[PDB]
Amino acid sequence: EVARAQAALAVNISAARGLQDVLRTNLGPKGTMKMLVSGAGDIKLTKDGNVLLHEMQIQHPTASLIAKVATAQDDITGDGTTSNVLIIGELLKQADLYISEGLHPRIITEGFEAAKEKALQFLEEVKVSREMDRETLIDVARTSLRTKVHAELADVLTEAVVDSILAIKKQDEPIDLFMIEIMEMKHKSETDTSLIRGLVLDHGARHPDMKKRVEDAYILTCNVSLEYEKTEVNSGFFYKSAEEREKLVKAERKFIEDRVKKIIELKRKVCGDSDKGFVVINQKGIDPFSLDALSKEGIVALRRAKRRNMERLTLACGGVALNSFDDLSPDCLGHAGLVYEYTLGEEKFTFIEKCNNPRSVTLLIKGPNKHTLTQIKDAVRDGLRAVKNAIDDGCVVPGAGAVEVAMAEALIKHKPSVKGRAQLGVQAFADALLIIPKVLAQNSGFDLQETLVKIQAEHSESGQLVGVDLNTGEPMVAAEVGVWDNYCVKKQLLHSCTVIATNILLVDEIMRAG
Amino acid sequence: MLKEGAKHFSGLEEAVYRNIQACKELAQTTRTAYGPNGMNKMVINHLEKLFVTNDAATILRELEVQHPAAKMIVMASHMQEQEVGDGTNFVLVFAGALLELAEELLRIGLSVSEVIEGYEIACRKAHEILPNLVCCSAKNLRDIDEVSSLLRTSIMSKQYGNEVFLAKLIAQACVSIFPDSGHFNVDNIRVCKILGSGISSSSVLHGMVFKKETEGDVTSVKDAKIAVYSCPFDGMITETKGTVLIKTAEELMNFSKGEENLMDAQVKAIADTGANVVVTGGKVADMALHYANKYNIMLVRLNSKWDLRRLCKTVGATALPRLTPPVLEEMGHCDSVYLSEVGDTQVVVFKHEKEDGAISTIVLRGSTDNLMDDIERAVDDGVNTFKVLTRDKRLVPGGGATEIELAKQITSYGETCPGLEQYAIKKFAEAFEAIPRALAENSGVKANEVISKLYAVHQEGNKNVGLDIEAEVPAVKDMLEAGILDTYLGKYWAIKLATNAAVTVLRVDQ
Amino acid sequence: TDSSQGIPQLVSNISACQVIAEAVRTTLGPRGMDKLIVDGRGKATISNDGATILKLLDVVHPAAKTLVDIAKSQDAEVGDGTTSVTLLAAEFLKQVKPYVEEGLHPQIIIRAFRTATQLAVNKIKEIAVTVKKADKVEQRKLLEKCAMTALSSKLISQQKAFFAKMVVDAVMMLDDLLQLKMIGIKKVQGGALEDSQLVAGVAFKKTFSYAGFEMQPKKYHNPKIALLNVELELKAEKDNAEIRVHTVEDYQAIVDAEWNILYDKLEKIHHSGAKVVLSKLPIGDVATQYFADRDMFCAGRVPEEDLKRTMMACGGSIQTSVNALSADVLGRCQVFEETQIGGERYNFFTGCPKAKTCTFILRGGAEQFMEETERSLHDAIMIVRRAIKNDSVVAGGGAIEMELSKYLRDYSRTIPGKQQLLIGAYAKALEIIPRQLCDNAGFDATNILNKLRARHAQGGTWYGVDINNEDIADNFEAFVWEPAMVRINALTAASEAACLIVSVDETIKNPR
Repeated sequence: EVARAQAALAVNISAARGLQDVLRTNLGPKGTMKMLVSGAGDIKLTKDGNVLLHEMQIQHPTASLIAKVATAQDDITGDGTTSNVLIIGELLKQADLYISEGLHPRIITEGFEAAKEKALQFLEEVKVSREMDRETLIDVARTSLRTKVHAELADVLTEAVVDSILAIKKQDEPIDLFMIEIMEMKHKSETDTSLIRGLVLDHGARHPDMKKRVEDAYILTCNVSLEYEKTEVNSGFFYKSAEEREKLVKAERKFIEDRVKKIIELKRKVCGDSDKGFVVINQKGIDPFSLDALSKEGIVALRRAKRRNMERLTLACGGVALNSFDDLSPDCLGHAGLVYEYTLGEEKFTFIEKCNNPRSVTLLIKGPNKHTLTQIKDAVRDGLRAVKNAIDDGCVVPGAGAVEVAMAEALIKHKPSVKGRAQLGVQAFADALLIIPKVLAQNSGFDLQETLVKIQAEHSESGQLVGVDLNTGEPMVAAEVGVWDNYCVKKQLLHSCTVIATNILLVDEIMRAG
Repeated sequence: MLKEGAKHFSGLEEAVYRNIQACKELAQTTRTAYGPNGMNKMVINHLEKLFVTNDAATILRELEVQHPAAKMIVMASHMQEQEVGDGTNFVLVFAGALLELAEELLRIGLSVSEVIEGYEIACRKAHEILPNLVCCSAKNLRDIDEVSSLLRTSIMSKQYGNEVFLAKLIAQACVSIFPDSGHFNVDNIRVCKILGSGISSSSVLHGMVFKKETEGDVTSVKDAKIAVYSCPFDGMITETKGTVLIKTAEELMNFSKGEENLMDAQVKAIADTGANVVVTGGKVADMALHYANKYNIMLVRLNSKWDLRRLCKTVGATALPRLTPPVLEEMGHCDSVYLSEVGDTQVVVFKHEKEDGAISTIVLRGSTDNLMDDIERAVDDGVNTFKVLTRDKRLVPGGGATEIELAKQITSYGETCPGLEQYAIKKFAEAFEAIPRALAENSGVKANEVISKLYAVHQEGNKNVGLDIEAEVPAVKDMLEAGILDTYLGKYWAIKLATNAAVTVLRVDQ
Repeated sequence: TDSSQGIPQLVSNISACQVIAEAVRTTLGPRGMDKLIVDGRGKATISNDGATILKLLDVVHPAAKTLVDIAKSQDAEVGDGTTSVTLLAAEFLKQVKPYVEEGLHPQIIIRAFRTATQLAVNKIKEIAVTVKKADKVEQRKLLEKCAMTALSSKLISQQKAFFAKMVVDAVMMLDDLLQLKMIGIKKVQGGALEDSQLVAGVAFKKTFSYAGFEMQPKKYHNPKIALLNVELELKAEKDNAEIRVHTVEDYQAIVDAEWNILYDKLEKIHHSGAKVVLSKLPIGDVATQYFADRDMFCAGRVPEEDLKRTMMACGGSIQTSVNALSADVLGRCQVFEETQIGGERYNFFTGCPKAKTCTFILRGGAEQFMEETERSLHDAIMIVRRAIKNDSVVAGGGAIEMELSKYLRDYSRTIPGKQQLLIGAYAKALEIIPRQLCDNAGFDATNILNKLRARHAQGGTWYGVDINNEDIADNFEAFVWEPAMVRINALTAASEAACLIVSVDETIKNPR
């Protein structure tokens, strides 16, 4: 029961070939949005290449392999994963023509090795230094978001993404791994995305309007319960006699009473005036009784907040997370410069913003709570990973398949290693790249050959990375428009494509396994 | 496929052809709908009754489709259902019509992505010329004729036989308690079916209507706050039975004595706490009744699920299971509690007088509950069209009289712009033409005649057609001056959401 | 979840209607062609009007269900003409069915059904003759000639006049309903069929003979009636049971102690005032001992419905306990007489203080004579009762329907386009009901229909088909007199039922 030799290579090429179709209509902004109901029956709206592979049901070994390598690329850049598949497919196609005439797989592979070294050095030549200014971050931000959503909604998400990265310089990280808290708001339109500097809280107080503007906020984030009702428990289960359970109910309620009292003593010790407020965020309930008492003192107490809110507060605010209340100095408690409560939709979200010592920004996406609000979540996700790269590298090139024609031109002309063995894979490598620009033209409705001869000639005359204006599907200078690509995007399509190709190319048997 | 992975049910041939043909079938239930019609669609679902509707929301939710393209638009229709009333049908026919026109473009050699682009453009130009099609508007909301003209269009879309009485009735019974300028409530107005009597015998009552009969004495106090309990009586003690009758004779004595003394305490706790109207969804025993006569509490025999639901939303109530005495926490905003018979059946009447959080009820009287379910669609859309949150609602010509106007402007505009975009812009004109086609089909004559003769009269902003004989042959009727008007906001969200829905679904191929 | 749509889908819905319209096709008189409908519960079923059985059917179409529902609406209001509504609605749609193919799919249809229905009702009401009860007639003699109309059809000879004048007397006295429910007619075996008896009050068909049934009294002049939905017998309270044995007296004691409990039950109600005990549950052999010896009357095994009539008329009330209960749960009469007529013992309660049941007692002494009398007297009581309520009376026989069909033929000329076609189907549909009367009388139905139109174009009279004589002639001058109002209801219900089905042609079903 075996597919050997020609039969083994045949299976891989056929699969790559059907797949390629799908993920070209995800490529750049001119690609098309996709939904799954084929993954589980429920309604997902997604426009990323890696993600779409996970959501579906993949049984084919070649599709699965491409999805695995995809996973690594998706973490680092989150862009170019729409591209990964396209370059793989064509790369195989080239190989196939030669094999069918009469060619060995191994000579193909050698010329891939030669191909890869030259191609990577080309990145280094051609790279253009950029600043680290806002303007330059706007253009990595806008083009990457433009991939993953529309042009209309993408321009709104552009603002939110860029201010966050500027704030992350202040912490002096050269990376991003915080300021990625995505919080959702309840709304009747999605054409707003708001930036909130500090944190946002899922639920607020159950009693409205305690003091919904806090001038001077001293945040105690706690998580012990100040509500546990009147239920008869013992160790949290029923016991044989009524009375034994009851005795514990008294002491438990009594414990809660003293902890609510510590909020009353804490306000004098830290505050002392109502010229200052006091913030409580409890991830567990608080009695309706306890809120009225706190409220008149000029304390806002929040109930039913999450564990994710708590960890974030402790970083940004400089707060603490304690399993007790007690009488604590303001030295221990974090401070936020401002607190405001903004009610919109059917759920009201207390904002705790202008934190001192931040390290977390929240990008607050408004939306109707459809799959569209999940669509801007995953657009925004990979737009953060994009502008992260700009901070990583120093150099960002103009894209839109500008880079890729330039690199292909460099290979066709000379042998990179000066041997004929290398040369057979090298042709194959160069034409594989050309898929990315030509196909933006194809989506739009502009013949593919016409853009290749033009785009390539204008490189030769100038020394400009001339690109594609997506909408016409005709060439234009990708630099001015803002269609740009990071060093990391064009590096990671190159590495993934080579490694994945050479293990499928070098099959000679596929034999089933339990 | 070529793959034993990468699952799709759409894509290639099936995106282009199969998706469109499916949208077309959903939207066939709205090419018999929207404005003048005599269509009725019966749908069953094992609800122990027949459900008659000419509303898109109930048709759509019933009907399940296994494709994302057809399934996605149902959500857009619901969205327009929340923000506004009638025009729900118009949202689905538009998206569905545009998609039929789209597939023809794909055939010729035009690409998907420019066509997608040209709709966003056409939608923006159509909205921009839309507040310039205002021809009439309200200024007073306490005046019954200016409100009723608006209402009328919602009702019309249902049946063309019940337009006159109802459109007057809702405005008479008030949906003008709120200022409707920042704030409006629609769960503090319900449509309450009273079985019995004719549907021209449908009446005005102010504040909460519950069908269930009143027992005991009736209150008229202003200390009457509502307490709601799903089941506060079931017998305070349940029997076990050992002689398979009772367990047994001396014990039966005690089971009754303990019920009567526990119910005394429970019903006296209600009396004391300031709850002087108790809603019982349980069972009124003699013992329970005997107590409530002494304390002076209006007693509501029974409730069903539907009756409990309206108490929890309006009151700020909870419906607690009970057999151990409780106290107030349901509270209420209702002072007065009166008693008045509607339908010759004893009905419990709640009222208080205020603007915000104030209550009203469009209450109906009907031969059967089926006849009342359709009427209800007309009425609930008539409350949801009221919501605009202004007092100048900027009324634009209802009934599909705007549609031809939009179509003429858009086709000319298309010519001016170059490239592939324009063809989508032209198609965008002919999607509006869907509405004049459906009115023609019920009217009894072909499409060619109506669209041409509306175009012939040029810019009018009144022209639309009915079910009549006037609606057929000269194909000219005045639906500006018949007082057929709809709101600017209702047409806005209808066109907006529909263009957004048509673009996302045309993109799919997975 | 199923969805079906189309012009062939519309055609489906109508086709279903025809099937139910066939079930009820003819039942106007006593001819047609029946098949006994025996259920899967092991019950055999027939009725006297074919709409009854039709109600029981569960239709798997919602469109067909509408036509079921209008049956239920007619039956509750008038109690007659229920059949008629099915036939008109279905038939209207039948001649429309091939018109849909041609182009009559559009919703315009609903508008046409309203114009035809609104004119037609008005023409009945105007043509109908409004006649007092004191015009030049007794109230009983107007309703005598109307009650005859049912009686002549089947199948009772010359006694029909006599029975008619009798059957009226019960209805006037009660009148306040349009249903026969509070009247009824009770068959009695044996006795004269050359006279029958009108009894004011209630009666019982049969009480079974028990041990000392003739040793109980049969006559009272102030009978006070205990209505019991309970029983005492050997299996309701025991009279056999285990005891300890060590002396003979133990055995005596147990049977003795049991006989006491059963004796308590009659005594407690007798001391309130009772002397008449009426029960629909059985009374045994041990039970009847105490009664026979006390010289207090007992009755067991009398119909459940009949016991419930006894409550209304005598002002008695239901019990569930016969121990220690008031005397205000009792009713009275002034006359209790027991006369055995034929093979069955007959209890007559009459002299009733508020007299909210009066009922005709029909004595024949067969099964053959009596079921056909009862069948005719059921519909007699319907005609006379409804003649008090609407005092406008028109010719029946389908004679007036033939005139509407004339009238509507005229109208179709000035009414335009797609609506005209709809009107021509209305007119053709009105002739179906009389066609079946022609099938019942025994004629060629199509030959006949045409002759009645001739005298609706040569005088506009009352010419229609008789089944009340089995001939063709004026029906007003044949005293086939039934209210205007049966016809008013049947038109409006038939249009209403119709418009719904032709409108639906898109059915969404869920087998969830």
